[PDB]
Amino acid sequence: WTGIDLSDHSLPDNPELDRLLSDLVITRIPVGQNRSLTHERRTAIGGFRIISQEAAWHFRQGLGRLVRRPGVTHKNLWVLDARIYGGAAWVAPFRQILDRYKK
Amino acid sequence: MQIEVTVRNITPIFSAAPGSNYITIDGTINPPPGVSRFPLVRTRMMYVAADVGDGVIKSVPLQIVPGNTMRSLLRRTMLKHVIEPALVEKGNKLSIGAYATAYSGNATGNPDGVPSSFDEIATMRAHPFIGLFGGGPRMLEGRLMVDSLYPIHTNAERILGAGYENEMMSGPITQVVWARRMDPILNLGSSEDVEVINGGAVAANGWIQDLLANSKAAASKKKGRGLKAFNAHEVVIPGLKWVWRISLDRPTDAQVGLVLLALNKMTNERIAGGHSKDYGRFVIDGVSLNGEQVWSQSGITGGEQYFDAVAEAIDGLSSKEFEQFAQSAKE
Amino acid sequence: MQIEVTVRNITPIFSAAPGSNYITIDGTINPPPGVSRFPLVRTRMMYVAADVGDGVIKSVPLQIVPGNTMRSLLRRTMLKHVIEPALVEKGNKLSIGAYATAYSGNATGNPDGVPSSFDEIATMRAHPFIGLFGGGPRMLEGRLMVDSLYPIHTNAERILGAGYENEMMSGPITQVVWARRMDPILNLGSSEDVEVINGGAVAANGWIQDLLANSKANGRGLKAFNAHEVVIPGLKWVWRISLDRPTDAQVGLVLLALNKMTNERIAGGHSKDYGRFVIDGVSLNGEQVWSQSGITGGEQYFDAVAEAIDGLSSKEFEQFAQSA
Amino acid sequence: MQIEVTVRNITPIFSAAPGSNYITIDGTINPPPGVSRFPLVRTRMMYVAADVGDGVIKSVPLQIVPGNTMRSLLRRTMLKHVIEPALVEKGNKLSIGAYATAYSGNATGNPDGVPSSFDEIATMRAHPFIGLFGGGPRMLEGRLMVDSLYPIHTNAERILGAGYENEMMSGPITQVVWARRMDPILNLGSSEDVEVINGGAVAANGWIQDLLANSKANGRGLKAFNAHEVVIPGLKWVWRISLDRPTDAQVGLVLLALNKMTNERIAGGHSKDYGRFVIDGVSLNGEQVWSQSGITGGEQYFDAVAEAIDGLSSKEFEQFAQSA
Amino acid sequence: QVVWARRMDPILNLGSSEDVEVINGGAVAANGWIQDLLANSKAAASKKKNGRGLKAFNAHEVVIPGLKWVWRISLDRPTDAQVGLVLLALNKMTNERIAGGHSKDYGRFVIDGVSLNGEQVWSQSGITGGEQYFDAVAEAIDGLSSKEFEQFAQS
Amino acid sequence: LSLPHFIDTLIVDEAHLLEQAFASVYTHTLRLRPLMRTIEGLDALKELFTQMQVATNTSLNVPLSDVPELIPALKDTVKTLGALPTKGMSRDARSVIRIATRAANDALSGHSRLRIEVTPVHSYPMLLSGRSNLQRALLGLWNATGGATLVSATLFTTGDNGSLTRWKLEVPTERAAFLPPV
DNA sequence: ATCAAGCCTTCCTTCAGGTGTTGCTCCAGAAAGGGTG
DNA sequence: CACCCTTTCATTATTATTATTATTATTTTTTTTTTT
Repeated sequence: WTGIDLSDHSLPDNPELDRLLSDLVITRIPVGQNRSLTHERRTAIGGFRIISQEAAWHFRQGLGRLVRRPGVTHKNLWVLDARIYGGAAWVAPFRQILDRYKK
Repeated sequence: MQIEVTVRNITPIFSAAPGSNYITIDGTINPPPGVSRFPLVRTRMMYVAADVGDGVIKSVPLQIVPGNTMRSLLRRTMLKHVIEPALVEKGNKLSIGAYATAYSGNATGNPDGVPSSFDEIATMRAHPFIGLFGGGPRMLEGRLMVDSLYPIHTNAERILGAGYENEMMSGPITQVVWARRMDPILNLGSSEDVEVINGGAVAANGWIQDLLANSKAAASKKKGRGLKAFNAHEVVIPGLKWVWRISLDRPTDAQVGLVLLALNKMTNERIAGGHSKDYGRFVIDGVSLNGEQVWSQSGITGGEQYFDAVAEAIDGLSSKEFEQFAQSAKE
Repeated sequence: MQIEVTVRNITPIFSAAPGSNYITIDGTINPPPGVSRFPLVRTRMMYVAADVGDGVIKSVPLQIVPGNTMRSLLRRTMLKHVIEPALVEKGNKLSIGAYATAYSGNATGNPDGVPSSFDEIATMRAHPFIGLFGGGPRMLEGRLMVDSLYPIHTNAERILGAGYENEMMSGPITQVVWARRMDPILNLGSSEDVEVINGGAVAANGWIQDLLANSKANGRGLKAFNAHEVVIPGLKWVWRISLDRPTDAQVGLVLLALNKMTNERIAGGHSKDYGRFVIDGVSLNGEQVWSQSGITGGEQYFDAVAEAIDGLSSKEFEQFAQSA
Repeated sequence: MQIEVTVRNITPIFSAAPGSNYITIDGTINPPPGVSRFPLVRTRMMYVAADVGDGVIKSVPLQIVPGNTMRSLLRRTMLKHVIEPALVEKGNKLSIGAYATAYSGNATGNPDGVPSSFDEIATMRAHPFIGLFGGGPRMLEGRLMVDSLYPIHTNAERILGAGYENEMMSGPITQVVWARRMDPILNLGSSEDVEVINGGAVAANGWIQDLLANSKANGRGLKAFNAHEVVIPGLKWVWRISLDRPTDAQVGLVLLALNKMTNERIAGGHSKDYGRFVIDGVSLNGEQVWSQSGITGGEQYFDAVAEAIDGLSSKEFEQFAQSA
Repeated sequence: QVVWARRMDPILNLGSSEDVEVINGGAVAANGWIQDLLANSKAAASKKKNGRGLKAFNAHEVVIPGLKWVWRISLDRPTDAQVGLVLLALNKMTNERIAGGHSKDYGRFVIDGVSLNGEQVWSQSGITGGEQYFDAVAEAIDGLSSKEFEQFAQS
Repeated sequence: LSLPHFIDTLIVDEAHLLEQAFASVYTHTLRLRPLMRTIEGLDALKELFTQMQVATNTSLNVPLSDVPELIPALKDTVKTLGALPTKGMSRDARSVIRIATRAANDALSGHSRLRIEVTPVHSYPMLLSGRSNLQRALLGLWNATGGATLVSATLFTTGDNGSLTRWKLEVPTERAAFLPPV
C-alpha cells in the first residue's frame, strides 16, 4: 500500500514507455489498517473521524502507486469496493479523491 | 486583545433553559403524554454545526453558558472587585440610576433615541469600564465582546480551530439531577421536636389535616399548593474544560487591564446558577493574550502594561463619568 | 469563604437515585428482559470528566450524595442542634410557616413573585441562619453554597484541585446489597406463637391460604426480595462549602453545626445505619482546623455566632416567612 | 445514643450472599466452564475501602452479616421474649396485620399514600417497639439504626477508627464447607430395613430404577453435592446500634433484647448450628456494661422498660398497622 | 435557534450593607426604588384587568455557529488596485464581525477559503498569491490622498 | 552527542513516518524464545509465559488493569536475568540479556502500556511495553528545534488541514503552519 | 484415578397533580430660526 | 458668511402572524523498522 517504487529504472529518460504498473486495483477501502498504541489512543479520543481520516490517508497512499513521474500514459485505476458506489455517507471522503479523476 | 480563557468547572454548570420540559422517572427527556412526568429544567443548550462521521455536518446540541450570562458575570466581577472598591475608598458615590446603569446597562427601560455627543462617545469609550459596557440610556457600543462558554468538546470542533484537539471531551455531556423538597412537618416525630411551633401538636396536626384535605382535592382533580415538589433539572457535568473568548475592538490598555484584573477576581465566582447547590464554581487553567499563554497558578504574571494602565485608570476613576453616562436626555 | 470538610463514612453510603433499575441474581444491572429481574435502587451517581487513558477525558460515573441533600443535612444540624435550643432557651416560638421556612426553603409551594424590600434583604442576609439559607415567599438568595460530597477518587482528580492527590482511591466504590422481607406468619412455627394473634392459629392459617391464593395468581403480600446499590464503607470523602461574602455569625454557625455534625446520618438508609460518617478534616480557606474533639481555632467565628444566638428572636423568622 | 455490641462467634457464620456462584474441588471460586463447577452460595460479603499498602486505599472484600438481617434479628428477639410475653400476661390480642407489622414493618405490600397525623407519630415514636422499628401503612420513621456485623479485621481498620485497634486478624476469614446429599434407598442395603417400607423391596427397587433412568438421561432426584462459603468461628465481630433521640424505654427495650441475644443465631443455615455466639462486651455511648450474667448497668433504661412493659396494650400495634 | 436574554433589576440583586454604601442615598434610595417598582407592578396588574422598570425577558432567534457561509464578491471590470484592496480587506477582516450582536459577541468567524475566479488563494495566514494585486494596492495606498475624497465629495 | 542539543533548522523528509519512528523507539519488546534458547546455551520465565497465556484482542492498551501474576513474574524475571554471571557469557548473548532486561524494566515502571503479539512464523510469545502518549517526547523534540519544515506527500486531510498530523507528532499550534499543498 | 456435579420462590410498594417574573423598550424629519464664532 | 442647533405638522386607527413542529446509536485486525 505505502512506500514502494513501481516505476521502471531501466527506462530513466523515457517515461512514455514506462510499463511496470499498468493496472492498479483497490479491492477494499483500507479501514482499520493501523493498530499502533498511539493511533488507538487517538481513535479513542476523536472517534471515527480519526479512523476515516487515516483510512483516507492510506487510500491516497495506495492510489499514489500509479503515477510516480510525469510523462507516463494509459494508467488504469480500478476500485472494487461496493461502498464506493453505494449511497452511504461515511465513505464520502473516498469520493472526492475519486472525483479528481474522470471517465 | 482576543483573550481566550479555559476554565475547569469543578462542580456542575446549571444555566437554566427557559421552556416547559418534562422527564419520566427513568430519565427520558420530554416523554409522550400519559406517563407520569416530572418537570425538568434543562441546562442552556445551543445547536452547533459539527462533524459527526465525516462531512455529514449536523446540528447537535452543545451545552453552554450564554454569552450574555458570562458577559454579565465579567461585568459583576470587575464592578464588585475593582470598580466599586476603588469607588468607595474615595468619597465618590453613585446614584441609584447610575448604579442601575453600571450594572444593568441602563437606568431604566424606555430609552431615549436622542443620541449622544461625539466628545461624550469618545470619552465613554476611553473609560475603563464604560467603554467595555456601553449601556446608558443613549445606547453606546461597548467595546467588550464576550463569547458563550464552550465545553472543549467534539461537537465544538468547528468553533475551536486548532490547539484544542487534546483535552477534548466527547459523547453525552450532561446529567439529570433530581430534587425532592420534603414537607418538614412530616418529619416531626415527638413533643421535643414540636416545641418551637406555636401551639405545638395542635398546629402541626392542623397542617397535617390541611395536607390530607389537599390530597383529597388532588385525587378529585385527577379523578393551594403543598410543600412536596419532587422534580429534576439537567446540569452539565463537572470537571469539563471550557473556552471563553473575550474580544476588544481596539482597546485602551486600561480596558484590557480591567478585563485581566477581573479575570484575577474570576476565581471564587459562580458561572451559571444553582447557587444553593454550589453549581458554577470553577478554576481558570489558562489565559491567552493574542494567543500568548499568560496564566500561572499564582495569577496572571503577564500583561503588565495593561495592569499599570488599569491601575492608573482606577485611581483616576471617579463618579462623574458614571453620572453623565446615566443621565437621560429626556429626563 | 471556602470550607473543605473531608469526612469518612463508617457504614455504606446510600443516596438513592430515581429510576427503575433492575438487577439479576449476579452483578448484572438492567439486564435484557426475560431473565430473572429484581428491582435495583442505585445510589445517586454523577458523571465527571476523567482521564480514562491519561489523555482521554470521558464522563465516568462516580457515586455522590447531592449537595441539595448535603445542604439539608448541614441545615438540619444547625436547625436542631443550635437554632431550636436557642429559641426555646429564650422562649422564642416560631409559627408553623416560619418553622417550615426554617426547615424547607419556604412555607408554601407558591412563592409570590414580588420583590422584598431592601432593608428586609439586608437584615436577612446579615441574619446568620437565614443569610445561610435564603428562600421564603419572596425567594431570598442565601450566602451558603453546598457542593455534593466527593470521595478522593481517581475519577474526581479533575474535581479535586490539589492537596488530595495521595488520599485518592481507585477502582469501583459500589456494592449491591440485597434485602428480603418474608412473611413472618410463614415463620410462625408453634401454637404458642399464634396466641398473641387474635383468633389464634386458624386466623393465622387464614393468612396462609391467601398467600396460597396469591401464589396461584392491587394487593401485595409481605414477601419481597430486592436490592439497593450502595457506596462501600470506610472511603474518604471531601465536601466543598462556599460562602459568599459572609458575616462572622454565618461562618460561626457553619462551624457550630459541622463540629456537632458527627452525630448525624448522611441521608438515605436510616434503619440500616447507612449515613454514619466521621469527619477527618475541615480546611478553613485552605487551613486545617479540625481535630478529634472538633474545630480548634476559628475563635472569632465561634465568638460571633455565640453573640448571635444570644438575640435570636422569632420576629426575624416570622417576617421572613410572611408572604406579601 | 450509640451502642457497640462486641461478640465472638461460637459456631461458623453463614449468611448467604445471593448469586449463583460456583466452586471447584480445590478452590477457584467461579471457575471458567467445563471444569465441572459445583454450586456455591457464599457468605454475605461487604466490599470495604481499606489501607492495603502505604498510601493506597482499595475496595477489598470483608465478609459480614447484614444490618438488615440483624435489625430483623434484634426485632425478633425483642418481640418473642419481651413483647409477646407482655401481651400474654395482660391477655392483649394482636391482629394479623398488627402481628405482621410488628414483625415486618408492614401489614401489606402497599404502603398508604397519606402520612400519619402528628399525634400518632408522637405516640408511636414515644412507644418503644414502634419507635425502634417504624414502618406500617403510613411509613413511620424508627429511632433505631442497625449497622452490619463487621469482624475486627484489617479490611475494617478504616471502619473501626475509635477503639478495637488490637484483636486484628490479618488473613482471610472464610472456609468452604462441603455438604453432600445422599440417597437413603441407595444406601439401605438390607431387606430387613425395607420391611418397614410399605410395598416391600420391590417399591424401593423400582425407585432405584427411576434414578437409574435419570442417571442415563428435568425432575431433580436426590444425591446432590454442594459447597457453601462460611465465616470461620471464634473471631470477634462488632455490632453498631445507633439511636435517634431515644426514650429511656426504647434503650431499655434494646438492652432487654440484648441480654438474651446469645440464645439466637446471627446467621442462616439453621440446622448446621451456624450463628451461635457469645457477647464479649456491650458499651452504651462507649461505656462497658456487659458481664457474664447479661448487662450490668443502665438501670434507668431497665426501670423505664419495666414501667413501659406495664400498661403496654395491643391497641398501639393495632392503630399503627391499620391502613387509611 | 432561540436564544433567550433576561435583563433584571440589580436593585433586586443587592442585599448587604456593604452592597449599599456605594449608593447616593444608600438604604433609603434603594428602598425608594423598591417601592417604586412595587407601585409599578400593582399599576400594571390593575391595567391588565407608562414608565417601565428594568426587568426584561425577551428572545432572539440566531443562526447556529460553525456553519459555512459563502460570499460572492464580483468586480465589474476592476483595476488591479481594487482587487488588491478587496484582498487586503479579506486579509484583515478576521478582527471584525458580522450582523451586529456585539455584546453577545455574535458574528465571530474564521475564513475557510477564498477562490479568486475559482482558484483557491486563501491561506491560514492571509492570501498567498495574487502578488500583482498586493503590489498594485501597495502603490495605491502609498498614493492614497484625502484630496481625491474631497473632490469626490464637494465639487 | 549523536546530534546537536539545539537544532536551528530541521527538515524532515517523508514526514508521515516520523511519528511512527517515535512509536518504535519508545516501545520495548521482550522476545521469549530467543532468550529461552540463549539461557540453555529460568523456570520463573516459564511461569511468566504460562501466566501470559491466561490474559481476538489479547491485552491491548492495558497498563496494569490485569495483574494475574504478571508483576511477581516480572520482578523474578528481572532478578534472574540480571544476576547471571557476565563472565563466560557470550559477547552476542549479553545483548539478548540486556534487551530483555530493558523490556522488563520498561514494563516495571507502569508508565507504559503492555501488549502481547505473536510472530508470523509461529505462535511464539511476544511481550511489549509501548507508549500511546508521546506528547512529552515530541514536545522535547520541538523545543530543541528553532524552525522546522514538515515534508511529505501525505500530510493534509482535506485541503491544508494538518490538524490531524499536528496531533500525530504533537507540534505546538503556536509554532505550527500548514502550507498550501501542491 | 470418580461420582453427586442445587434444589424452590422470591421477580416490589407508596410519593412526586411544581409553582412564581419574565408577557419590551428607542429611532430611523426635514424644515426654518437665532445665536454663535 | 458658511455652519450648528431647536421645535412645528398629521390624526390613521386595527393589528393578520411561518402552524412551521423541536435533543442519536458507525470499523475493525496490520507485521513494520534498521535505534540504545
